[PDB]
Amino acid sequence: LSRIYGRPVSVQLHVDPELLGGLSITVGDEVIDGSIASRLAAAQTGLP
Amino acid sequence: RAQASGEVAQTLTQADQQLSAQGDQVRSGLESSVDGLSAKLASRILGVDV
Amino acid sequence: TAGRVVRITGPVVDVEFPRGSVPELFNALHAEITFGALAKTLTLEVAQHLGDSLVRCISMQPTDGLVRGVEVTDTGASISVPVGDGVKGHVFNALGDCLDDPGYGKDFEHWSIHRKPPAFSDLEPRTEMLETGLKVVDLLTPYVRGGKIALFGGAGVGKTVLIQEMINRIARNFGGTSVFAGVGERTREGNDLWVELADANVLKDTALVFGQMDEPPGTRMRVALSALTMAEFFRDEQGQDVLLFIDNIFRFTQAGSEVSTLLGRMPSAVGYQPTLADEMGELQERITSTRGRSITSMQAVYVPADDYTDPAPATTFAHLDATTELSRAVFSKGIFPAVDPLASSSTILDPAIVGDEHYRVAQEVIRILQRYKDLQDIIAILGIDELSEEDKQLVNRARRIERFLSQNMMAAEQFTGQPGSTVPLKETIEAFDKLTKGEFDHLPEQAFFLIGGLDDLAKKAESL
Amino acid sequence: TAGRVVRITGPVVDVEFPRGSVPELFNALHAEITFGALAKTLTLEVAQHLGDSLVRCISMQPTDGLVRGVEVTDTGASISVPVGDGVKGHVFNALGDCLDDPGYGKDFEHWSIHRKPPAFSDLEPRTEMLETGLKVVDLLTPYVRGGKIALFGGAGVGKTVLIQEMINRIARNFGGTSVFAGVGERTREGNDLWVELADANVLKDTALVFGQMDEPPGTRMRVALSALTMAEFFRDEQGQDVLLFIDNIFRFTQAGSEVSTLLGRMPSAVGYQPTLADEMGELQERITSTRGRSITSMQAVYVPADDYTDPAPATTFAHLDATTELSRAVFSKGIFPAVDPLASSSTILDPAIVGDEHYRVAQEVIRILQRYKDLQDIIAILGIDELSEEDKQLVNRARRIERFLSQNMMAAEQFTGQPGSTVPLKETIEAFDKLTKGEFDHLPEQAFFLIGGLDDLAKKAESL
Amino acid sequence: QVRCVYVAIGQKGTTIASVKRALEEGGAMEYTTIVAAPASDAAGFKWLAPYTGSAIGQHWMYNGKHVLIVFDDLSKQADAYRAISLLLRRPPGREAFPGDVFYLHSRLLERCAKLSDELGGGSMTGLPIIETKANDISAFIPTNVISITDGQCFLESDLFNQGVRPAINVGVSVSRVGGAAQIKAMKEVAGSLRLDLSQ
Amino acid sequence: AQGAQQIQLMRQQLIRQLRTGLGAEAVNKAAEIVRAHVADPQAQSATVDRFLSELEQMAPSSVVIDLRAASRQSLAALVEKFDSVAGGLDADG
Amino acid sequence: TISAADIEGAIEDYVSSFSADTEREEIGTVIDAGDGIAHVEGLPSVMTQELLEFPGGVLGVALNLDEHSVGAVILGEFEKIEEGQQVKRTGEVLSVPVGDAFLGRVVNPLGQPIDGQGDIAAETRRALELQAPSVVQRQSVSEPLQ
Ligand SMILES: Nc1ncnc2c1ncn2[C@@H]1O[C@H](COP(=O)(O)OP(=O)(O)OP(=O)(O)O)[C@@H](O)[C@H]1O
Ligand SMILES: Nc1ncnc2c1ncn2[C@@H]1O[C@H](COP(=O)(O)OP(=O)(O)OP(=O)(O)O)[C@@H](O)[C@H]1O
Ligand SMILES: [Mg+2]
Ligand SMILES: [Mg+2]
Repeated sequence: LSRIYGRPVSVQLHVDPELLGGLSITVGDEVIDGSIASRLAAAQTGLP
Repeated sequence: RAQASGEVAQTLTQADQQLSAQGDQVRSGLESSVDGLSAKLASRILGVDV
Repeated sequence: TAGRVVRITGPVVDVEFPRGSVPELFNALHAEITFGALAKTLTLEVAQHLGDSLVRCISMQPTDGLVRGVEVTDTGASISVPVGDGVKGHVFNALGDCLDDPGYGKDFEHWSIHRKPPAFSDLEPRTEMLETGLKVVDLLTPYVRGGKIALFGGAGVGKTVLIQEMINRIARNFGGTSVFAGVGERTREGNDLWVELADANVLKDTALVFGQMDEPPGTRMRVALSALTMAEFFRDEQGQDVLLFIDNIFRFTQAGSEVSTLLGRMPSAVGYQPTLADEMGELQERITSTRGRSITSMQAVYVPADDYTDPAPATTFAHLDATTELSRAVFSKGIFPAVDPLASSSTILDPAIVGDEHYRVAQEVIRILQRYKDLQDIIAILGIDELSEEDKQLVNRARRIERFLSQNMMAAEQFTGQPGSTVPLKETIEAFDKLTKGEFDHLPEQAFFLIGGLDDLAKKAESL
Repeated sequence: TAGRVVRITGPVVDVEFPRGSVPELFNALHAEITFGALAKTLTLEVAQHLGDSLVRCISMQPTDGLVRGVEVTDTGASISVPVGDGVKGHVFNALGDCLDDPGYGKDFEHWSIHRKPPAFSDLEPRTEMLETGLKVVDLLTPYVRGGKIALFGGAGVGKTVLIQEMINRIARNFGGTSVFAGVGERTREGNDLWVELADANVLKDTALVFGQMDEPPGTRMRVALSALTMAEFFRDEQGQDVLLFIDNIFRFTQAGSEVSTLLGRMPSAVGYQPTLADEMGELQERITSTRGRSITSMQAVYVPADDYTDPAPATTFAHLDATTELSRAVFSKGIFPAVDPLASSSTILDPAIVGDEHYRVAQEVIRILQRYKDLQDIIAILGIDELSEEDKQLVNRARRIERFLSQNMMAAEQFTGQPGSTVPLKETIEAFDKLTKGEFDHLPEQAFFLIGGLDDLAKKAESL
Repeated sequence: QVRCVYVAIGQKGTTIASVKRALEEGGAMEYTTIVAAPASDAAGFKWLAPYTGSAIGQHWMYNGKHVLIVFDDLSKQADAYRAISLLLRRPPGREAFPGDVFYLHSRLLERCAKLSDELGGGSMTGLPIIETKANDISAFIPTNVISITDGQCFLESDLFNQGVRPAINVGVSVSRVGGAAQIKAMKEVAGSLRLDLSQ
Repeated sequence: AQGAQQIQLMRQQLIRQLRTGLGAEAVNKAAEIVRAHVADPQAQSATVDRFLSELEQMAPSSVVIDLRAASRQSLAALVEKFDSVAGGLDADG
Repeated sequence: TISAADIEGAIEDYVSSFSADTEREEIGTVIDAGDGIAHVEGLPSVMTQELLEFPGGVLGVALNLDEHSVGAVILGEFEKIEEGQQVKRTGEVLSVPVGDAFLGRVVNPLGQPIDGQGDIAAETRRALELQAPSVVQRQSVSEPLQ
């Protein structure tokens, strides 16, 4: 996080049992997510 | 024209069982490699080999 | 999951909810009134979100006696009504509770009243012509099976008489399951219809449910949907052709305007809803005949203040195929079937579907009536003295024919005390051709009042 | 220093500036828009101050593809357009960019669009008898050099053909410079006009500018101002007679009404923007001939639904002295000029400076037409047989006069194969005197329609 | 070769089905298409359909192919736009219509034109349809639409009942383009017939 | 030719059945394989490592700016005055 | 038959081609909604008349821009929207696909067939709003239309 953003970044962690794994980060308006549920939903929604 | 419509309906009532005849073997052979498709899907969804 | 009421005004009520859970749109909520004399529960319906975990809602019952802080519970589901084969033969209320035998039901299937119109590939055009004993109907605008029928008119011009006459004809000549509904009716008409149906020994196969004048507008907006829901249940599962009757659809639209004024939405032209086209379109398209399911409907529509420019019938014009109209002037003339021939229109009428003789006779009758209407302005002041004989002949012919369009239906049995009559279409067309030929011009005018057939015409004429 | 954008909706944009940075009213402002497919340079002009360095304005281009946070820069000046002698024979937009050559016209000196009205101390009325070849204008409403003459009528009356014929007939016999400006008109008409002027050698002698309807209303506020700026630059400096021709003036009034509605100003009763008469007076005064310079202005005014109770045509008339209007009933009769003689009037028709021969010509024709309008409906309904001998002869005379007034125009060549014709003034006076004294009552009805001259009348009489 | 595109707005699906059936019986479906926006849908589709049809036409327009465009109705679009604007808390106008509506119509009707020979021989024509009540023209919507068109035809029910099946009123109908479009033989054979009928 | 059109229509119906079956098997087998096979405790750590590597390899991005104008200026001036005035602040002061 | 085998092979090719990737984009929240309209908070990189997505698969268009709110209209189904959703900008002005395969078929305004069968081979997509040709690019009209 310090590499991508020059400013120091604090951490506030929230436990999410709904997700099957991965990790999600939000530094404000932007967001990054790697989630099994999200990826499988994306895979199935584009099957046809 | 009514005769032609009737013969067209006869061809339709032949095709309406022809597709079922083909679909019987279609559904018989659909699951030939379904496990392989699932394995490829898992490999892609996880990013590594299964 | 406990709600609290914060602000109330009129039939519209606000509610607040915990941040964790907020109900989704179109969900029923239960309340209570703690007053002794006015003890009653209320069913509320979600309308819209206003942020801060606030929800606006509409009451299904009169809202008097409510106090703030009353707990509100949610069932997490839309409004549902009972469906089953044994439903017919009973009268129902807006909420679905049986009226004649309280507590009846609650064990049949239960379905929601909000759905989606059928897809595009399942629809199909229909052209089956449907006949009736009336002559003015099948002469100008024949009715088509599986389409829509419209009876436009003003106030107190005998729409209900025509409706009950048609239902009598259809019940007597044909069977099949039937559903009747209605909004904006008087209880006396309800009692009269119930008694008549009990006498007819056909009320067992007719589903009945209707609101009245003195109800909150929410019921006046939901009863039509409930009736349409049960009709759709009969059409889909049973695979049977269904008869449907609805009455005074206009009131429905009116109700919406009222509630809009309470929500705070911006008003539109002539003080109507900001949006009205979409609801009318979705309600109209919900009635649709499938290939394996033919459904015939007939709706009576009101016209306010005897003006045709208002948007209420203007939008309805676009959703209709067979339409008949009434006028005040024709009723004032004296003939009771006050149907305007120059204004009525239909879409089934075409030489490819109808015989050439019918088309030609109809065109000639329309031309004669239009010419008489055109000369009505000039004849109004001078009269017939200045007018030439070449037009006097057509004047006499037009007067005779427009008097011949009258008829004595059975529906007047309790007013004039005389039996009605029915006429086959072939006799009607041959008689009208004879009359247009001018053979009957020597006969007196007053012989053509309230007559059934040409044989009765001749008998009455010779009787004087 | 620069500001930012805070609110975006429709064309109206409001921006924010720091301390000591607010510009005065009516300054050009540049905004930059970036996109893969839509790259432009928004030009805006200041409209009003909202306080706290928040200023609201409109835009000269559609606001598609905009994003908040984009800086806005100020040039510290009002709108300016290049002028000069090389401007002749070129096409320009509202901003002044040369359409024919994108890079042309970027070196001439520039003048501010806004100006000041001329002093009242240098005003003198202009009197002169300028004559054309057409009978109706020659006899009914003679034109005056240096004054204002306007056209009136509803939709599709044929005034564009009239203005085209007028410019074709006059520009050939003229040594001065002409400037044409189109506030609102279809692209096809402008392209056809450009092609037609290219077909002749007079195109080099004139200047062209116009704006289309597809542009936002902001561009429809300044085209007339740009034309007036060019006209005043030519007139004040060159000291030569100039021609300023305006297609319409209703369009910019419309666009002002809509922009004012968007600005949040309270509308008036009819819906027009308030202080519209102020804008009318500000615009109309710019066209003025001083003691040393002469300028002629041609304009046609569109009326909505041919309703003369609308305050806009009434307030636009007050700036006019010699006027000619058009009617739809006479067009429906079959006459192409379609000029109503009863209501059309001038300000130079009098025995003081013109012979009284014309005076009693006009009085005879006008009284004849007035009594003919009085007896029209009587001859229509009662019948010609009941009229008196004097009335019958007068009605025949009025029919002769009404039929004789029509005349072909060369601009109708593309519509009708018959070529047009031109007739001088004295012969028309003699012919009308002959007609109105009652010697040509023996000619047939068709012999007086679409007649070139008296000899043409004789030839067509010999043709029947 | 002429390619035509038909656009329908806010009509019962049965009407579109009947039109498609009649056209299929005609057998032209090898070179046509239909854009459907049934009245049961939301306001967005009704508001947007003509633009989609116009873009589809423009794509073939730039290629040099002649294209024909027909709009089923236009008042429905104005109604949908008015409803949207009133929902979005915008200020109203003359009988509750937004002011800028006229501009919209211009942006829809200015696209049709004929390209110069440099870019090809493509052409494009449109036949917008307007519905009126009690043959009234005083309502400003027909007035606004009229002023941005090159010619119009008036139809009345009285002539329909009289016996004239086309029921077009020659007294008011007019075309500004004139006879330059029609063939020279037509111009030689027929001339000033509208006048003669008028007298 | 229209009959051939309906022939292609029934081919499309077969395609629809194919899509439904493929979707059913795909969702079922994917859900079971992700809730049964990869549910091993070490898989969480492996996924975290891969996610960290992915976030490492991505190109750097630019970030800035971390309510009225007059209010903001007044707040800034007050903050500056506080900073210039709190020099002698004591533990109890 | 072998046609269904090839369809399954293409389905597997899609399976052997799916690769979802993380990307950088901004989000927003629905403050309120109703009657087919909705409001969005934040999301400062929006564009006038730009398309945006919704969690349920429906699409929205930004009409007006307030300094701290964005009003948008729902195109399709709107009864599956509640406060607290997530929105994503597409960073592209509304556009429609076009192709010659559209002949002889019926489509919704967006461009998805509703009554036809199969799909459409669209070579390009073009923006809905463009600029009309200028006077210099036009020419007179002479051909007849019978
Ligand atoms: N054929 C007829 N025979 C006898 N009376 C008739 C006939 N047609 C109409 N009427 C009279 O006209 C009136 C119609 O009354 P009715 O209650 O049916 O009116 P409506 O128009 O259906 O009602 P609403 O006020 O709800 O529109 C009654 O007075 C009835 O007697
Ligand atoms: N002398 C004439 N002979 C034949 N046709 C004529 C003549 N004068 C005008 N017309 C006809 O009148 C129309 C000319 O339209 P024009 O542009 O002049 O009308 P307008 O009154 O300016 O209306 P708008 O602004 O609504 O277009 C054409 O249809 C043309 O054929
Ligand atoms: Mg009644
Ligand atoms: Mg004109």
